[PDB]
Amino acid sequence: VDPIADMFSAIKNAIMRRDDFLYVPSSKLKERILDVLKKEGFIQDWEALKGEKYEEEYKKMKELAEKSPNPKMKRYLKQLEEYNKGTQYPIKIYLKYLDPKKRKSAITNIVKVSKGGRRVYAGVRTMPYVKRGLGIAIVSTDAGVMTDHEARRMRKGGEVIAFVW
Repeated sequence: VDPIADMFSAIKNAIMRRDDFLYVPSSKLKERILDVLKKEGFIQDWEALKGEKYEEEYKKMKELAEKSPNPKMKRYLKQLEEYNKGTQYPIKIYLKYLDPKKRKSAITNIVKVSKGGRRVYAGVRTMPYVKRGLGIAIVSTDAGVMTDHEARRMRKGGEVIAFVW
């Protein structure tokens, strides 16, 4: 059960469906990761669906779920509930494509590196490049979650969460 890994999967599938967005369960790590992805231009944006914002959303998809009921729309309702159980809230992720028809995703791939048992930490001197430095590693440092480029600039090491390109 690796939540960060399961988010990468969802993201990828939604992309392959040519979807505009998708929801994922809240997490503070996930949020710092999405913030890297947004900052680097790999996603368009992401929203925390809390307070008044969560209400708004549920109504909308509810409305839409209700007219011309095509499959794969009630799911969002479904999803929108289990993600707000407890102290936790749903994240709405807005996907970025380059072309109007959404055939060219900003994300070519996104893959978990560090995992259970098979941890991957990089030191100051051994901070990896991704795709010749055209992609990114997302790394958890003692100064926050950031790119390999930034970790290097900050002369820091950390756990390598993911490669993205």
